[PDB]
Amino acid sequence: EYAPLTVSVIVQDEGVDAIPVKVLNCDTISQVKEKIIDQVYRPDSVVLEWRPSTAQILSDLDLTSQRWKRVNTLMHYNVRDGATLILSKV
Amino acid sequence: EYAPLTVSVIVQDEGVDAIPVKVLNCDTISQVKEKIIDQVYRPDSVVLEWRPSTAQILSDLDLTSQRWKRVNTLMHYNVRDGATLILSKV
Ligand code: NA
Repeated sequence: EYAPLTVSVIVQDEGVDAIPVKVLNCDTISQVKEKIIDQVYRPDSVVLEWRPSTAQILSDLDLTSQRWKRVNTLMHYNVRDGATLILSKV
Repeated sequence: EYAPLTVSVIVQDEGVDAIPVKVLNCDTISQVKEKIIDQVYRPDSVVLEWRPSTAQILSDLDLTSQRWKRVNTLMHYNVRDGATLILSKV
C-alpha cells in the first residue's frame, strides 16, 4: 500500500528551524528531494541524510538498493512518518 | 492526487499477447519498468515506448522533462488508464 507521510527537514549549518515536507512512501529519493526543494526554497547539487546512531545518505541507487538494482523509496530505507532528514548542498 | 492505473504491455517482436501491468500515476519511469519486468518475466537493458501517431520513448529524465530537470512519471507524459506500452530489450 502507498500512503502519505511528513518528514522534518533540517537545512545543514544554516541555523534555521526544521521544515515539514509532505511526501509519499512510494516517492523515490529524487521525488522526495524535489518536494523538499520546492518546500524549503518556495537534486544533483543537494544531499539528503537521515539518522535512524549512524547517519545515512539517501539516494535512488546505492549499495543498499534491492538486488540489477531497484530504485530506493522512503519505504525501502524504512523512513516513517515524523522522521528527521538533513539537507545540505554541493 | 495519486491513483492506480493499468497499462497494457506489448513485448516487441515476440508475437505474444499484451500483458496488463498495475502501476501508479506517481511511479517514475524506472518504477514503471520494474513493475513491468516483474509482471512480464514472473531497466537499463529495457526500453519502454508509448504511441499517443508518433512513438515516444518513456524515461525518467529526457528532453521533455519539467524544467534543473524533474523526474518523469506516467502523469508527466499524460499516460492514462488502459494505455498501450511497448517493451523491447538491448
Ligand atoms: Na513514485
